[PDB]
Order: sequence, then C-alpha cells, then structure tokens
Amino acid sequence: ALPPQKIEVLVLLPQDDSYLFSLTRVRPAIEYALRSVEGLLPPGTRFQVAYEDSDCGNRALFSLVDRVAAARGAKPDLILGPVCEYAAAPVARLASHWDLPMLSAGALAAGFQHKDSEYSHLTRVAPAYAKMGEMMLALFRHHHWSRAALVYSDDKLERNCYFTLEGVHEVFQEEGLHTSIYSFDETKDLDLEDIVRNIQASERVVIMCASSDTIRSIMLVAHRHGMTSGDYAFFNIELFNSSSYGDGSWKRGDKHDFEAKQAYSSLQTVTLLRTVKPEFEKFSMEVKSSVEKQGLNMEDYVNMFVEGFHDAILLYVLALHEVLRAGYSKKDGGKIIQQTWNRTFEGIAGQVSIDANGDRYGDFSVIAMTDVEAGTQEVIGDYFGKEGRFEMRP
Amino acid sequence: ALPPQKIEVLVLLPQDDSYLFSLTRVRPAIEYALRSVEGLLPPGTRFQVAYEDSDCGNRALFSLVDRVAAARGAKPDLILGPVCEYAAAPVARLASHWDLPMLSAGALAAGFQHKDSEYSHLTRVAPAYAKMGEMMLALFRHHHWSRAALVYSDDKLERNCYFTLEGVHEVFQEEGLHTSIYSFDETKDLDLEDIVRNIQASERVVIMCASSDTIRSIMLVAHRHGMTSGDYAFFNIELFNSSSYGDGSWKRGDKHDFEAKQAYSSLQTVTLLRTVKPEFEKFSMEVKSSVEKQGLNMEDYVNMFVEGFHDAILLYVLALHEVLRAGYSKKDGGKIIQQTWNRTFEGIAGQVSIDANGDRYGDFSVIAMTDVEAGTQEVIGDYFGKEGRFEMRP
Amino acid sequence: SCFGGRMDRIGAQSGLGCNSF
Ligand SMILES: *[C@@H]1O[C@H](CO)[C@@H](O[C@@H]2O[C@H](CO)[C@@H](O)[C@H](O)[C@H]2NC(C)=O)[C@H](O)[C@H]1NC(C)=O
Ligand SMILES: *[C@@H]1O[C@H](CO)[C@@H](O)[C@H](O)[C@H]1NC(C)=O
Ligand SMILES: *[C@H]1O[C@H](CO)[C@@H](O)[C@H](O)[C@H]1NC(C)=O
Ligand SMILES: *[C@H]1O[C@H](CO)[C@@H](O)[C@H](O)[C@H]1NC(C)=O
Ligand SMILES: [Cl-]
Ligand SMILES: [Cl-]
Repeated sequence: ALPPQKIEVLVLLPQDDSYLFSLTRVRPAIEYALRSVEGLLPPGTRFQVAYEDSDCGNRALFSLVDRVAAARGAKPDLILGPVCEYAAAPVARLASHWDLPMLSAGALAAGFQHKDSEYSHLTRVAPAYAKMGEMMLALFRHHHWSRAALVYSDDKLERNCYFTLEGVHEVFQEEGLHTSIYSFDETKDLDLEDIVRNIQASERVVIMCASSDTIRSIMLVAHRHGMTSGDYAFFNIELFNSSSYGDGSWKRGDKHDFEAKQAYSSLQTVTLLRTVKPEFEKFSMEVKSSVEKQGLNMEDYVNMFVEGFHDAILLYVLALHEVLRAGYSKKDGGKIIQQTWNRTFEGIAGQVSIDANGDRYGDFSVIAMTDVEAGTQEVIGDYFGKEGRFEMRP
Repeated sequence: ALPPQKIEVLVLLPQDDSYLFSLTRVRPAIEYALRSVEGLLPPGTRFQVAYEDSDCGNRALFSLVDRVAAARGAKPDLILGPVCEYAAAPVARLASHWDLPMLSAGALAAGFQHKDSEYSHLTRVAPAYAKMGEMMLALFRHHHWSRAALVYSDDKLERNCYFTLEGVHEVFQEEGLHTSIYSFDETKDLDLEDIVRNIQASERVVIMCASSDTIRSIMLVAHRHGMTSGDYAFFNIELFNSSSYGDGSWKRGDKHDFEAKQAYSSLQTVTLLRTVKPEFEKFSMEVKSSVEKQGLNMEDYVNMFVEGFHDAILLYVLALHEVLRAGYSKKDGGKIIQQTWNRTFEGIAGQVSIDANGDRYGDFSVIAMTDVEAGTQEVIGDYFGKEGRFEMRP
Repeated sequence: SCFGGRMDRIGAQSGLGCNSF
C-alpha cells in the first residue's frame, strides 16, 4: 500500500569533539534509532544521513545553502541540529521558509519560543532554558524568595551562560521577582573581587552560570568574605556535563579542596533529572562502543544531546507515519512538525513530552551538600515540568 | 578595448516606503548613477538590476538564497544593501563565503567593523555609528567632559538607536570616558518620569537617541523639572532627518511649543554634515520628481541612503575598472572589494573617502539654539572624520 | 554597562536581555 519511502537527512553539529554534541558523539545515537526504526514505516524505507560540520557558527548556514544550490534546488527531508544558538537561528529560519521540519536537542535560547513565524518549523526535543527558569520560579515560591542576583560569564561568542540566565530572567520578570544582573567575560582576567563585592551588595540569593572552575573560584573569594554559611544562597547551573554535576563538585585534588569544600556547603547545583530503563542500557553500551572505537576517549556516558537526538528520530518517524496517513508527503514539513507538538512518546530513557508550542517539557533536580563534614552532595528536590510541581526529597 | 560587460546586481531593500531607503526611493538614485557611468567600463557594457524586497528582515537572505538556488549556483556580480542591521548580517556573511562584493549605505552597527573573516566582502558607503562616536569623542574632549549618560530607546526589533549609541559606547570605552547606560522601549507604554530621574541621578551630560517626538517629551519633563536652565547639557542624534531646525525642531504647532522652545535651549542635535554642489542639485530634483510621480513626497534634499547608493554604483564601477585593467574579472569579488577601500573619489554631493577598513569617513554638524527668544537653531560646529578635527563655525 | 566589552554577534537574534558591570 506504500512504496519504499526514502528520507534524506542533514545533521549539523560540530566536528570538533570539544562539544558534548559533536558529530562523533551524536552520530552513534542517531544510527541506533535508525535501526529500531528500519526494523511504523513501509518496508524498504531508508534514511540517507549527511553529517555536516556546523562549526557552532556560520558553517551551518553555508553548508545547508551550498547543498541546496549545488544539487539542483533540492532540499534535504529532515534537518537535525544545529545545537549552538547563533548557528540554529539561521537554519531554523530557512527551514521555516522551505517548509522543512527541523529538530534539535539544542537551540535552547528564549527567542526560539516564538514560533508564530520564523521559528515555526522548529521542535526542540531537549529542555529549553525557559523550562529551567520555570523551575527556579517554583524553587523560589517554595522558599518565599522574591529577589535574586544573576551572575554569569558572557564571552560575547557562543554565550551559553548568558542565554542560560536569560531563561531565568524572562520568567522572573513576567512574574514580578526583582533581579540584579551582573556579567563579566571569564575569558579575561577575573576581577573576582568586584564580583564578590557587587554580589554582597545586590541580593541574598545568587543564580550563577560560568565554567566549573570559575564558579569554584568565585565560591572561594566569597568564602574569603565569610559570605558562605547561611548568609547567601548560591546556585550554579550544570545541565549537561556529568563531570561538573557529579558528587564532590568541590574536590579538585588540589590545595584549595579543603577551603573549596567549605564554600560549597552554601552552594546548590541545578541539573537535569535523568531517568533510565533496561533498553537505555543497551543504548549506552553501543554508543560507548562506537565512540571508543572512534578513538575518542569515551567521556563517561550519554548526555542529554546524544539521548535527545536519538529520540528526535523516533519523534520524526512517529510524525511522518501520521502525516503519511492523512494523505501527505515527506515534503509537508509544516504538517510533520505539527505532529511532533503536544504529545508524549517513549524515548530510550523514558516518557518524553513535547508541549503545545513544540518544546520538550523538562524535569530538574537540585544538588546540595547534605553533609558538610564529608562533602556528601545529593539531590534535594525535583521539579517536574509537565506537572509543574517542585518537591524536596525525604 | 574589451568585450562588452553584462553586470548583474542584486538590490535588497525594503519595498515598504515608510523607510527612507526603500526600493522606490533608492532605485532612481541607482539609475542616475548607472546612466552617468556609461560614457571606465568597456563600451557596450550593460547592467542587469534586480530589485528585491528585504522586508528589513529575513527576506533579504530568503530571496538571495532562492535566486541562487534557482540559477543552479549562479550568483550576482554585485549586491546592494540591505540597510537594516539584522538583515545585512546574514547577507554579508554569504556574500563573503561566496566571494561576492557587497556595498551598502546601511549596516551601520559596530559589529560590521570586523572584516577579517565573517564580513570581508562588505564596504559601507554611509558613515557608521562608530564614526559618529568619534565625533562625539572630539566634541567631548573639546568641552573637556569625561562622563556621559547614554539614554536610548530599544525596539528589540530593528534597534536603530541601540546600535547608534553602541557606536558612542564603543568609542568612549576604548578612550576611558565613563558612561552610564539607560534604555527603554519607546514603542511600549512610555514612562517619562523614570527617564528623567535616572538622568539627574547619573551624569550632567546626556546623549540620547529616540524618535524626534519621544525626545521632545523627555525634554518637556526635564524642563518641568528644572533641568534645562543650564544644569544639564543634552544631546540627541538625528543623522538622517535633521531638517526641522530652520523653523524649530521643537515646533509641533502643538500647545506645548512654548515649553519645548525653552526646553530645547539646553539641547543639541548631532546630524550629518551635508554639502552641496550643482550636480547634487539636479540629481536631487530628478530623484525627487521620479519619486513624486510615484506616490511619495520627498524631503527637498535626498537622504544619505539615496545619495550613498548613487556613490556605491560609482564606487563599484571605479573598482571593477581597476580590476579589469589588471587582468582579473568581475568574479574576483574580494579583489573588487579591496579596490573600493582606502580610496577617495567624487560622489554626487562632493568628495567621499573610505578608510582602510572599507568604512566611509563621515562629517557631522552640531545644531544648537543660538537665540532662545525666537527659538533659532543653527549649526554651531562641524566635525570632519577624515581630518579628525572638530571646529565650531567661525 | 548594558553593552559589555563588545556584542560581536550583532545581526543574530540576541535582543531579549541586557548586560552590565
Ligand atoms: C566537562 O567539564 C569539565 C570540568 O569538570 C571540563 O574540563 C575542564 O576543562 C578545562 C578547560 O578545558 C580545564 O582547565 C579543567 O582542568 C578541566 N577540568 C577537569 C579537571 O577535568 C570538560 O572540558 C567538560 N567537557 C566538555 C566536553 O565540555
Ligand atoms: C493535546 O493533545 C491532546 C490529545 O492527546 C488533546 O486532548 C489536547 O486538547 C491537546 N492540546 C491542545 C489544545 O493543543
Ligand atoms: C523624517 O522625519 C521628519 C521629521 O519628523 C519628517 O518630516 C519626514 O517626513 C520624515 N521622512 C520620511 C518621509 O520618512
Ligand atoms: C591607505 O592606507 C593603507 C594602510 O592600510 C596604506 O597601505 C596605503 O598606502 C594608503 N593609501 C595609499 C596607497 O596612499
Ligand atoms: Cl551546533
Ligand atoms: Cl534593508
């Protein structure tokens, strides 16, 4: 009743493995999803995947555009990525113009929220920074806090931390909470003094985002100012790098470890609430195998990006299927994209829900030190984005 | 003696005639220049000009890419515009990637200053904000002022005034001048009370940028607060439609005209220095009539963008010539862009110089109220970017 | 200040939030 459909897919992520979502780290997860899928769609249905370097910048647009201009005026069927904010905007806009469906585990900034026009064909399968903001909001109502200090590093390039706190800002502003803003370029000489003093001037609760080592330093100077130990509540966001949100975040096998350890007693770290299942185990095994066979010193496991792209593919099929039913083709991107919104499905790690606006609902955890003597850090509370409930742990 | 040439140029501007640089308004200027060049180019040469709507947005990129994709890779030999900041960035980036020369009487923002990579094929024929920022620096050193309040309206859309004052901020920064920054959305619900309060709270010298009307309101509230008697020195930037003086930029035939007149006594307006020539006269008229019998009324003297685009044509022709005479072709885009830089020529309004970075040197004037009773405003001083010296009018 | 050392990425999207030192 249907011929072997053939999907031409364009994946745009960085060739450089410095990124957690590099082509080498993600490609395996994409391939995994492509087996359990080519094993819902008519038999023979194949996916032709082109893995192109986004260079986390202009390259994403150059390659997409050179590809469509070189080979006739033919557009790929699906586009995966870019992840990087400044790299995705131009591709999302073009995708919406060409009615092509675009799915990313990134493009987390607050501006992609408005999909009435330019970003209409974009569905984000990973939690946007705004979802993270709604989380802090609940964290704040819980403690009756109403004012905060947003401290972040702004490199004026990829601006990950700036877009991150922009997510908290947007939500706080629409709700009424006041917020002192303070930024610096952790790429320059850290005047970790004006920071700690501006902090001590602004508010009692501080929301931060900068490199792991930077937050460590800031937390030290603060310590040198007796700003830890109940006076101020410090928060730092580490949503993706398992290395940075793993127990003993203070410990660096260095001289400061003793001092550092004492500062973090006032520090709380925000990260994603991950869930696993048996099937998720095979996935992690095969992915590690490829990545290692690829000479890449296996990080530690599968992050939100690797996982998200795998679920992006099953999400694309789940929508192609329903578009292919109602009498449409792989060329009605707009229709496909609408079939990815407002729904729940089964990803490699558990239930995945994309909201009415095409954005994946996010669940978060708060990591705090529950034993100052030892340094035992454990999840204190969890926030479930769909339900919108924050709740401490027993 | 060479074979006739066929030059394809893509003009990307807004079709909407509310902007001063709309296709309807600029086209006449382009055709004037084109006619005046033919009799530098091999005899029989011709120009194929395509006029495409930029929508002052994503459409600039949308039609450029679609046209090249349709032509199966064929590219224009010259791109004129966009003017709007967010529209020119992507076009400038592609033009560079494709080695296509791009000239514009816009793309005034600071970021376009960096042409080592991303924006190498961009030549700005109208004076950039940073240049206007150098003028202010001269004005300031002349009055021996070293601090300033920057008050501007921020659209979060086109953001002209944001980019305008960023030009001043960038210059004052490198130099050391202290600056307080304060922004508001003049479109949204205005609150002139908070504006003036921040003013008096920070610096005695204020540099503003917003609609002529919005500035007027700010000056009324300032006057009603006694800040105009001579305790503050206000400035505003109206680089493109500063023709209200001569009758009184405060005059609105409004019932506040008296207040205004007095308020504006402590206000100075920075605008472009516009020089005349017989040619400019005849050019102004024709362009004016062409526009007139088109449905639009035009300010006696054509604006900077219209004039700038005329000189862009000449400039391009002056570069293509020298490129040809050296064995290269119109397809050596970078080589053509380089011939347009660090060179001085004769535009329609007089000399035009473009620095070693491919950015035009701009001349400015400062208008002040010379007689508070009448309300007479006059250019009290001018600045000459190339010479780099500011001088009050004898 | 609400500008920072630069803004490099002018013409990108980033127009939903300031900065300041
Ligand atoms: C994951 O986070 C770790 C930090 O926990 C990053 O490693 C640090 O990288 C910086 C500069 O690259 C070094 O100066 C630090 O010494 C590193 N920390 C240690 C001790 O490992 C790591 O780069 C991150 N991984 C990714 C892919 O971003
Ligand atoms: C989302 O889909 C559900 C069906 O699963 C439907 O009941 C609900 O109304 C939808 N939400 C909207 C209004 O988009
Ligand atoms: C520019 O501003 C002046 C002053 O308000 C106005 O008279 C003129 O019509 C404007 N130019 C156009 C037509 O956009
Ligand atoms: C213009 O300045 C450049 C420096 O970038 C210099 O090389 C050149 O000689 C100057 N123009 C000429 C040829 O006089
Ligand atoms: Cl990317
Ligand atoms: Cl434009």
